Amino acid sequence: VPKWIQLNNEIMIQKDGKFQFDKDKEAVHSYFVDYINQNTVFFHNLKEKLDYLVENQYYEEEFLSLYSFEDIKEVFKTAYAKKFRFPSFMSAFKFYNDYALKTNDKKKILERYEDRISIVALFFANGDTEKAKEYVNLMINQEYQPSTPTFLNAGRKRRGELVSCFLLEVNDSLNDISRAIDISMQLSKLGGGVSLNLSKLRAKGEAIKDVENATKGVVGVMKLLDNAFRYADQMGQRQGSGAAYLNIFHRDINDFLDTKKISADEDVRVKTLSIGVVIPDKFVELAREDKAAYVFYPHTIYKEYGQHMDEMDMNEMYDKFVDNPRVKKEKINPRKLLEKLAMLRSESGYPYIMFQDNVNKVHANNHISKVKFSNLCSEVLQASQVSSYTDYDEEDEIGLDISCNLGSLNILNVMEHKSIEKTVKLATDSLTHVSETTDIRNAPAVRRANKAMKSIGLGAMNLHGYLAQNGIAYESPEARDFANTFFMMVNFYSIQRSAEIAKEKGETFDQYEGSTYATGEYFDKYVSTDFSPKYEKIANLFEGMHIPTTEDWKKLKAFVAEHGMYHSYRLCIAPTGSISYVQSSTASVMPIMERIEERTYGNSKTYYPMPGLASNNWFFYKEAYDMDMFKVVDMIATIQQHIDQGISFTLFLKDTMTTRDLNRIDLYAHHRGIKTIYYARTK
Amino acid sequence: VPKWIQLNNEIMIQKDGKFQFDKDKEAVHSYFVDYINQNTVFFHNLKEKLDYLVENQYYEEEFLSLYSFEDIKEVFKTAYAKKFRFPSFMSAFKFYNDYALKTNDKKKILERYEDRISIVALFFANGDTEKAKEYVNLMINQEYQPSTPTFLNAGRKRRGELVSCFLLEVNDSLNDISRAIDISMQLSKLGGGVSLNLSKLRAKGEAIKDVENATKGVVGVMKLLDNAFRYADQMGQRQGSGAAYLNIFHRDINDFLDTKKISADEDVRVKTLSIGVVIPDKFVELAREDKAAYVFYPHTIYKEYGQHMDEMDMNEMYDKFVDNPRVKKEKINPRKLLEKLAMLRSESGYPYIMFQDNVNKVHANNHISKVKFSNLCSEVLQASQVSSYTDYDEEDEIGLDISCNLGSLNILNVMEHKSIEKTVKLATDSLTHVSETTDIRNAPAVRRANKAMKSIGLGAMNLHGYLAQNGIAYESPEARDFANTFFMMVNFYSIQRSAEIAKEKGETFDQYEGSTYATGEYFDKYVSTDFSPKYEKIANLFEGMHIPTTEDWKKLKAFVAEHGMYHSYRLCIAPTGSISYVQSSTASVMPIMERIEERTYGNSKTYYPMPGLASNNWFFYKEAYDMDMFKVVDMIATIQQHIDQGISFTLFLKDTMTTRDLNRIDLYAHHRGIKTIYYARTK
Amino acid sequence: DFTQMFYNQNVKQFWLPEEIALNGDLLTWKYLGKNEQDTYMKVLAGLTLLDTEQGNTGMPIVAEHVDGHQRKAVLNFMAMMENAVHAKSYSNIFMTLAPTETINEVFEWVKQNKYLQKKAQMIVGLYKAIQKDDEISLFKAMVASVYLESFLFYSGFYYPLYFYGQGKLMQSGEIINLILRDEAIHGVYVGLLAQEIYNKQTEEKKAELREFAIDLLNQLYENELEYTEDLYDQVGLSHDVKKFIRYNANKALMNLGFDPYFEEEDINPIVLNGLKATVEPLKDDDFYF
Amino acid sequence: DFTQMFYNQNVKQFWLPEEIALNGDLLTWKYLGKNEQDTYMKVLAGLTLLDTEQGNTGMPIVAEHVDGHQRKAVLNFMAMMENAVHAKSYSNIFMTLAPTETINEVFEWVKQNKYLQKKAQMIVGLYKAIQKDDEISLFKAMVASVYLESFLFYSGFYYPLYFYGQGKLMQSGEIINLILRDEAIHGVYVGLLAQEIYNKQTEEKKAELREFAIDLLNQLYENELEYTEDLYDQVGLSHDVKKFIRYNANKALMNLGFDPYFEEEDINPIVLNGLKATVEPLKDDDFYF
Ligand SMILES: Nc1ncnc2c1ncn2[C@@H]1O[C@H](COP(=O)(O)OP(=O)(O)OP(=O)(O)O)[C@@H](O)[C@H]1O
Ligand SMILES: Nc1ncnc2c1ncn2[C@@H]1O[C@H](COP(=O)(O)OP(=O)(O)OP(=O)(O)O)[C@@H](O)[C@H]1O
Ligand SMILES: Cc1cn([C@H]2C[C@H](O)[C@@H](COP(=O)(O)OP(=O)(O)OP(=O)(O)O)O2)c(=O)[nH]c1=O
Ligand SMILES: [Mg+2]
Ligand SMILES: [Mg+2]
Ligand SMILES: [Mn+2]
Ligand SMILES: [Mn+2]
Ligand SMILES: [Mn+2]
Ligand SMILES: [Mn+2]
Repeated sequence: VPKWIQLNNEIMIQKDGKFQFDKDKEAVHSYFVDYINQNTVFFHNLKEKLDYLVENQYYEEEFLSLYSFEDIKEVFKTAYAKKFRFPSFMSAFKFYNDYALKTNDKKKILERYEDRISIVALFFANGDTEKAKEYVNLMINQEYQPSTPTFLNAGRKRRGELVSCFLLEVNDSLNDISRAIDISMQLSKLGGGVSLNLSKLRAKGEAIKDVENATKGVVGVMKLLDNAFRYADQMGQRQGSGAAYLNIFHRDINDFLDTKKISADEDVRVKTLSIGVVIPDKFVELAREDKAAYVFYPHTIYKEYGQHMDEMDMNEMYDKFVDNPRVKKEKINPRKLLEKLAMLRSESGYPYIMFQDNVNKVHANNHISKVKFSNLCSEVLQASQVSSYTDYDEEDEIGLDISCNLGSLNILNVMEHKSIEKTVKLATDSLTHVSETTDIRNAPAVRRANKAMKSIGLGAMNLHGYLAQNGIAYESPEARDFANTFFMMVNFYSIQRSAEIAKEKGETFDQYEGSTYATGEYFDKYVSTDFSPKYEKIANLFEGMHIPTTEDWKKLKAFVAEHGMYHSYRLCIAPTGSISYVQSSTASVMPIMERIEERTYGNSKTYYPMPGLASNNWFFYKEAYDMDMFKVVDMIATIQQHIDQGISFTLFLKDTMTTRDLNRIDLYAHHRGIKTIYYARTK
Repeated sequence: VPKWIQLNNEIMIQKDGKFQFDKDKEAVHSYFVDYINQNTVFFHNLKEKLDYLVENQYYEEEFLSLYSFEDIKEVFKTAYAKKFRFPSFMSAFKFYNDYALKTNDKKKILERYEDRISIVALFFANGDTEKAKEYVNLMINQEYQPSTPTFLNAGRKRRGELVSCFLLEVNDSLNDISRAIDISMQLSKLGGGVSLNLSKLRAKGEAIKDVENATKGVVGVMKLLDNAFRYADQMGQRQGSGAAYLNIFHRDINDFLDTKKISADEDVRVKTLSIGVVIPDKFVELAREDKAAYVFYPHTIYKEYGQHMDEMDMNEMYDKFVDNPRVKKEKINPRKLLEKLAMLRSESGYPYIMFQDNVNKVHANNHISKVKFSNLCSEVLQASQVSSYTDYDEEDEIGLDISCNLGSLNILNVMEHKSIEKTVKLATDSLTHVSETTDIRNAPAVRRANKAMKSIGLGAMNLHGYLAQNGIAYESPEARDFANTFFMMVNFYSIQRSAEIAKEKGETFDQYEGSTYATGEYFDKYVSTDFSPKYEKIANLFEGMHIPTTEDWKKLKAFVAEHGMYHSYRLCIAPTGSISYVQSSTASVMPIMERIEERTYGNSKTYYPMPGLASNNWFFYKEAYDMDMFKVVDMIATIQQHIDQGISFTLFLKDTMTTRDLNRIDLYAHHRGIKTIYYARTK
Repeated sequence: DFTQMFYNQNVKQFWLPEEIALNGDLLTWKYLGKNEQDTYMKVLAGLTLLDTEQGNTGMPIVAEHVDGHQRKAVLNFMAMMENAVHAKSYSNIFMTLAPTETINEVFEWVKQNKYLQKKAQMIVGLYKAIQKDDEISLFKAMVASVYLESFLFYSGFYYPLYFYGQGKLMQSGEIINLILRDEAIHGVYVGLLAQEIYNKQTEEKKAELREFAIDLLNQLYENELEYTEDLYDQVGLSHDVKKFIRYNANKALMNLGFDPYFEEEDINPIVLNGLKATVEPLKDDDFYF
Repeated sequence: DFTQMFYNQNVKQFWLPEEIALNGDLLTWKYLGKNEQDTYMKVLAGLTLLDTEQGNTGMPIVAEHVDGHQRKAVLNFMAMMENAVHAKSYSNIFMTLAPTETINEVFEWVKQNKYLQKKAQMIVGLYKAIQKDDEISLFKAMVASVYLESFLFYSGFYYPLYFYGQGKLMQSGEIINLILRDEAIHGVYVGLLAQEIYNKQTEEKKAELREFAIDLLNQLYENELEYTEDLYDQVGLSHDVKKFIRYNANKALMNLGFDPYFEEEDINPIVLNGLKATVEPLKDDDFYF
C-alpha cells in the first residue's frame, strides 16, 4: 500500500470522535512527493517540452502555431504563477489518471494541471495571448471547467471529438434507420454519447409497402442500435453508451419499456442502450382524470395527416387521433403506465422522463421545432428536424441533429471571486470556439445543426458544496433564493455574451428571427419579475457583484432585439461526472449522495470527503437520499426557470419508499415545471 | 382431413407388398376437382382477368403494354394448349401454395400454372410474341425453370427482386462496415440472400489509428450483420438469411468458427448468419505435411504490402508473410483446424467450404479479381472488387459486388425433348433479360457489377431423376459419363448463346479482353479432349442430338475470339429447393435424400415420392446417405469441370461415420477439383 | 432433454411476497357480501392447506427418489417456492383480510371439512407409499403431484381469478396469479418426470398405469364436484367452476402425456380476463489418393 | 427468537451466478501456471462435491426432521442455494475458463480422489443415520453439517480468496465471496439448532456429545491435512492453507457453542484482503399539489 493511500484511509480513523479530514491534504502532498513528481517528465525548458509533444504526435501544430513561443511561455507562466494545489487526494488522482497527458507506454506523466490548463486556454483563444491568459486565470482559479471531452482532448492530436452529447432524429424508413445506425457508430467512435429519437418510427405490426403486420417496431431498431453501440466502444476503452427516446403515446411504449425489465428475454432486452420516455401533458391529464388513454400507430397518423405523431401537439391532436377511424390505436391505462414507469425506475433507474410541454412552454425555438427528446444525460433540450436519408445516388434532405457544447461553472469558485459575469462570458466564448472548431464529416445533420444553431451548454456545479460551506441547507428556501439569483445572473450574462458575439460577428443563429428572443417574449418574466435575493444572507453572499434588475433586463432585451443572439441555446446543466473531482466540487447542481465516498481502485481503497466537509458543516452536507425529494424538485425547478435547456435531475430514493412515492415525485416535478428527470438511484 | 390428403397418404398403405404410387395421381385430381378449381377465380375472358390483375396492383402494366391483347391471348392459348397436368399432388400443392398468385386476403387463386408461365414468358420476351411463345413452350414442357424469385415475382406489381443471391465485399473500415450492414438490410428487404466477405476486416486485437488491441474482429461485424438480417426478414414472412465468409488464414478463423459451436456464449453465438470458410491450397498443403501453420492479422499485411491478405495469392506469399517481422501472425495447427471444421460440420452443417485454388485455377476472370468467397448457397464463384465507401460528402469508390440470376434446366425434360441447345439458349436469353431489367438503387456495387459483369447462373435439376428413370446408378461411371457429356453440351451452347448475344448487341462484359475466353485458354481442354459419351447406353441417350466435338469447340472458340462473350459467368448450379417440387424433379444435381419424403403441412402429413419412383426403379433411386460420398464427389467434379461457377454440393453423411471420414471426404473433394462444399447433412 | 430449460424458467420466475402491497384490497373487500367473503376465506384456506402438504412432503419426497443432480436442484427450487414464498404469501393475504380469531376459525372449519380432507389425504397417501428404488410407486406419486399442481388447485384458484377479472381484490389476485404460474410449471415438470418412468415400462404395464391414472382422476373429480357445490352454490357459480375443473383436468392429463378425458368447453370470460460425431484424428495418408 | 431474522437474511441474500459476467477473468486465468490452474480446478471441484451433497441430502434431511414451518422454510431455502445456486456456479466458472476435456477430467478426478471420497462418506453417512424422533442422531448430523459449512469448505475457499486478494480472477472471486457469505450464515443457523438439542441433555450426555464433536473434528481434520497437501504442495501453499483451516475449525466449534481447539496463528494477509420494489396504486390525490 502506497503512503498517500494510507494517509487517505487515515481519514476514516476517528480522532477525538472526529474524522481526520486534514489528513487528506497530507495525502495529496505524498501523492505528489512520492508518485506524481517521480513519474512526471521534465524538460530543460518549455520550448523542448512543446517540441517533444508536437513531434511525438501528442499535440496539434495548428493551435500552437497561432502564437509566438513568447506568448505560449507567458501563458504557461500565468498558469504556474497561481501555484495551484489540489486540496484533496482524489482531485489530483482523478486528474492524473483521467486527464493528464501520458506517454504512449502510459508510465510517465507529460502534462501537469497547469500544462493541461495552458494548452486548453491556448486552444480556446485561437491566437489571442491576452484571451489565453484570461482563460488560464479562469481555469486555474477553477471558476470554469470545460467538459471532459474538451478538457481532455483540447490541443491533442490523438483525440476524439470535443462534443460528446449527440441527439439524432430517425425517420421512419430502412434507409434512415441504417443511416442512424451508421451515424451512431461514427459518433461513438468519436467518443460521444448518442441519443436517438425513435418516436417517428412506426410501431410493431404496421405496414411496409401495403403489406400488413410487417414492421418489427422500435424494439428491433433498439436491438440494432444496441449492437452498434456495443461494437463502437471507443476502440475498446469505454463501454459504448447510447440512449433511445420514445413518446409515451407511441404504441411500442410498453415493449420499449419491456426492454429494461429483468424478466425480458435475450431477444427483447437491450443492455447498453439507455431508454427515455417523452411524456406530453396530455398523458398526465389522462392519468390524472383516470380516463383510459390510447397509444397510436405512428404510420397511420402519418398517412392520415402527412406529419409524424411526435411532430404535432398531442394536446390538440389526441382527440382527433382517437376520433379518426383511419388512425389505428390501442387502449391503455395511463395510471398503469405511470406505475410501470415508476417500477422500472425503481428496478433499474430507467427510463428517463421528458415532460414535453414543460420543455416546450418555455422553449425559445418552437418555430424551428418543438423539443421532442433529450440526450443520454437528459439535459439537452433543443429543436431538431428529422432528415430524409434517401437511397444511394439520390440527394438526402439533411435536417438538424442536436449536438451542444458542454462546460460547467464552479459556483463556489465563481461566487467567491465575485466574477459571475466574467466567468460566464469567457465560458460562452470558449464554448463558441469549440462549437466552431467542431467538424464531423460522418454526421451530416449534426454538422449542419452545429453550423446553424451554434448551440452551447453552459452548466454549473458545486451548488451543494457552495451552499454547505456557507451554512445553507440544500432544501432551505434560502438555497432556492440563491439558486434563483445566481442562475438568473448566469442567464443574463449568457444572453448578453451571445448578443455581443452576434453583434461582433454580424450573424445570429439560423431562424433566430422566429425565436422568442427576437420577439422579446423570452424576456417577459425578466422585465416584470425581480430576481434579486429575498433573504439578507443571500444578498450578502452576492455582495460585491451587480445583480441585474428589471431595467437591466429591459436593456438586454433591447440589445438582443437590435443585435440578435448568436447561440440558439446557451445553458444546460450536465451531470459533470469526473471533472467535479478535479475541480474539488460536488457533481452538477445535484445534492451530494454521500458525505465521504469509498472507492476501490485496483486492489486499494480510497476515501473522498465532499469538498470543504468538516465538523462545522457536516450537518449542512446532508446526503441526497436523506433529503425530501419535493424540495430537491423545487430547487431544480427554481434553477430550470433560468436555464433554456434542461438539467440532469437524478432522483435519490430510499429503499423504503414505493412506486407511489416515485410517481408522486415525478408528478410534482411535472407540476413544478421540471423538464427532465434523469435517474432514480435507490440507496 | 381432405380427400386428396387421404389419397396421398394411401401411397404408403402397401397393396400386395408394393407402394401405391398411382394413388398419388388420384390425389392431384382430387386436389384440383375439390380445392383448386373451386378456389380459382374465373373471368369471362382473358381481357377481364388481365384488367382486374392490372388495376388491382397485381401485375405491372408496363411489360403487358408491350404486347397487343391478341398476342397475349395467343401466348396464353399456347400455354393452355399443352394441357399440362401435375403428375404428383405435391407439385401442384407447392405451386399453388408458394408460387401461384392469390388475392390480397389470400382466400382465392388468381393464377394457374399456365397463367404464371404465360406471365413469366411475356416478361421474358419483352415485346416479342414469338419469343414469348418459345418461353411458354419451354416452361410448360418444364424444360427450363426460372428461379423462385424470377418465377414467383416476374410481372408482379407487389414483387421483390428477381435476383436470388447477392455477394458483398466488406472493406476494413467503419464506414464500409456500416454500408455493408445497410446494403445487407436493403437486399434482405428485397428478398435476396446476402453473402459478405469478412476476410478484409482486420482481426481482433488490431489497431484503429495507433491505439492497439482495439478492434472487435470479424465477430463483432458478424453480430452486427446477424442483427441486421434478423431485422430485415422479408417483412416477417421468410427469416432473413445471411452468409459470412472468412479466409482460413484470417486470425479470427477460430472465433469465426466459434460462432457456430453449440456451446458458444450469447455474446459470440450467431444464429441467423451462415458461415463459410475459404481454404487456399496452401492450408491443405500445410495440413497434409503436418507443419504448423500461421493465421495472419489482415491490417498488418495491408500496412506492409498495401494490399489485403485475401487480395493476393497465399500459395506464393505465405512464406513472405511468415518471414516478415512487420506482419503479425498466430501459430495454429492446420490439422486441428481441419478437425474443428469437420466437427462443426457434423454438429451444425457449418461452415461452407470454398477451395479457393480449385475455384481460381479454372476461373476465367482472374484478371478482374480472384474469387475470394461464395454466396449463401456456396455455388456462386465470381470476381469481386471491394468498394471504398468513404465519409459523408466524399465520393465513394464503387467496386464490384457479385449478383447473378438463377435458372435451372430440367435434365429429364431437356433430354426427353432432345433440346439441350434450344433450352440452353432460351434460358440464357431469359437470364440476360432478368439481369438487364434488374436495377437495385440501394446497392451501388451490386448495380455496377450487374451492369458490367452481366453474370447469369444457369443451373440444372433432375440429374438423379433422369439417371434413375433411365436405369443408371448415380454412382456408376455411366452416370458420370452422362453428366460429362450433358454439361459439356450445356457449356458449349451457353458459350455460343453468350457470344451470339455479344455479337447482336456489339458489347461484351466489362474487362472481357483479359479473360481466358478472349485469350482462348478457356477452350483448351475443349479443343484437345473429346467429351462424347464413352458408353453405348449414354450415347443412345444422347441420340437425336448433335454432341459437340473438338471441331465444334474450335469453331466456338474462333467465334468467341471474333465476337466476345456477353456474360462473364453463365452456369451455376443452385440447390433449387422448393421449385424442384413444381417441376417434378429431384433437387439440383444432388442425389435424392429419401425415396419418399414425409412432410407435415398444417395438421396434416403428406408423402412425396421421388419423380418417377416405382418398383422397377426403386433401387436406382438410391438415397444419398446410403451412397459413397467419394463417388458423389466424383460426379460433382465431373459436372464442375464444365461449370464456370460452383455447384451447391451438400454432403450426405451417416451418424456412424466420424469427423475423420468428413475430413477425408473434404480432402478428396479438394483433390478432385471441387470448388465449394455446401452442407454436411447427417442422417 | 428438459431439466436445464426448466431450471432457467423456474429461477427467472423468482418472486417474494413483500413485492405486492396488500392493504389496498380492503377497499374492495369491505364491499363483498357475507357469502362472498365466506367462500373466499374457505377457498383460500383450502389452497393453503394443500400447498403446505406439497411443500413439506410432495416436492421433497419426489426430490429424494428422483436420480440426477440437476433434477434434484430444480425440485429443491420448487420445494423452496412452496415453503418460503407461497406459504408466506397465503399467510399475508389472510392476515390482511381477516382478524386473527377469524383466521383460526376458518382453518378449524376447513381442517374438518369432508371434501377438502378427502382429496388432501388421497394425495398424501400416495406420497407416503413411495418405496426406495421402486419407480412404479414413484410414478404413482408423480401422478398425484401433477393432479394437485395442475388440477386440484383450480377449483380454488377460480374465485380469486373471478374477482381479479372484475377489478376486485387486485393485490391478492396478483399474488394468486404468481402462485398459479409457479404451480403450472411445477405440474409440467413433474409430468415430464412421470412420462420418463412411464416410457420405460412394457405395454401391459403402461396400460395398467393408464388405468391407475384415470381411476385416480375419476375419484378426485367426483370429490371436486362435491367440494365445488359445497363452496360455490351460495354464490351461484358452481356450473362455471365445474367447466374450469374439467378444462384443468385435461391440462393435467396432457402433462402426463395422456389424452384429454373431457370434451372441450369454453371458460367463464371474467376468469379468463383474470388468467456430436465421434472425433477421430487425421492419421495422414488421408491427404493422398 | 432467531428463525425469522435468518429467513429475512437468507431471502435478501438471494443471487444467481449469471448476475456476474465471467469473461473478465479470461486473461488472469490464461496467465497462471499449469500447477496453479490444476489446483484451482480441483479445489472448486471439491467444493462442487460438498455442495452437491449438502443440497441433495444434508439440508433436505435436516429440514425433514426439524419441527416448525418457518424453520423448515429456512432450511429448504438453504438447500436450494446449495444445489441450485452454489454447486451450479462452479460449472459457470469451469465453462468459462476451461475446455470440456479438462472439465470432464476434473469431475473424474473427484470420483477417484480418496480424501474427497472419505469426507463425503463420513458426512453423508451421518446424514443418512438420522432416525425419526431421535434428537441425538439429528444432533450428530447437524454437527457434521456445521463442520461442512464452517470448516471443510475452507481448504477450497482459500485459493479463490488468495487470488481475489491479489487482484486476480476477481469475477470468479466475487462468486466465491457470495457463496462464502451464504455458508457463514448457514453454519451459524445449523449451529443454533444443534445447541438447542445439546442443551436438552444431562451433563453426562453433554460430555459424550462433546467427545463425539471433537473426535469427529479431529478425524475430518487429519483427512483434510492430507487433502490440503495433495492439492497445495504443487503451488507451495500447504502450510498457509493449514493455518486457515484451523482458524475456521475454531469458528465451526464456536458455531456449536464450544471453546476453540486450535491455537491462533497469523493468516496470509492476502487472503484477509480476499474477504423489485413495493408497488402502490396511484390515488387521485397524488395528481394534485
Ligand atoms: N497539494 C498539491 N497539489 C499540487 N501539487 C502539489 C501539491 N503538493 C505538492 N505538489 C507539487 O510538489 C511540489 C513540492 O511542493 P512542496 O509542498 O514540497 O513545496 P513548494 O514550496 O510548493 O515547492 P516548489 O519549490 O516545488 O514550488 C510543488 O511545487 C508541486 O509541483
Ligand atoms: N393433375 C392436374 N394438373 C393440372 N390441372 C388439373 C389436374 N387434374 C385436374 N386438373 C384441372 O381440373 C380439370 C378437371 O378436368 P379433368 O382433368 O378431370 O378432365 P376433363 O373434365 O375430361 O377435361 P380435361 O382433362 O380435357 O381438362 C382439368 O380440366 C384441369 O383444368
Ligand atoms: C470504429 C471501430 C473500428 N473497428 C475496426 C473495424 C474496422 O474494420 C477497422 C477499421 O476502422 P476504420 O473506420 O478504418 O477506422 P480509422 O480509419 O479511423 O482507423 P485506420 O486509419 O487505422 O483505418 O476498425 C472496431 O472494431 N470497432 C470500432 O469501434
Ligand atoms: Mg418509407
Ligand atoms: Mg480506415
Ligand atoms: Mn405452492
Ligand atoms: Mn407447486
Ligand atoms: Mn453451499
Ligand atoms: Mn451451506
